[PDB]
Amino acid sequence: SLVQFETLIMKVAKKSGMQWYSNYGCYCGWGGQGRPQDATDRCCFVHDCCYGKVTGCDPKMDVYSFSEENGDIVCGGDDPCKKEICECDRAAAICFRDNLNTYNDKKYWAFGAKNCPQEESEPC
Repeated sequence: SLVQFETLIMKVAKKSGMQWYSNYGCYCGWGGQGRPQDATDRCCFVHDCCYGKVTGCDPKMDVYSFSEENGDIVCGGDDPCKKEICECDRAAAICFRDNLNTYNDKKYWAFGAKNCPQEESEPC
């Protein structure tokens, strides 16, 4: 679920997804259009694409299970579809952590739609 995604971001990236990634660039936040603007933005683009490929369950409300072992986030459960949702969120959380070096809210927060033309929308 999205609440779990927020949890993973805070666990892995040690940041609040709501407060740092809810309206960044063209893709960080609900939906998206145009070109991913930077590393962080592409992380979001990929996450959106990942959710878009999940069939059989709901990435927004379904709850998945995970544990922490060998210093990582391990997605589990007996439901392959829910495990897939967890993998999407896990990958995005790590991506945000790994690209904190270039995170730039001053340039990319509330970027604007004109800067994210529908004609430049990169396909998954």
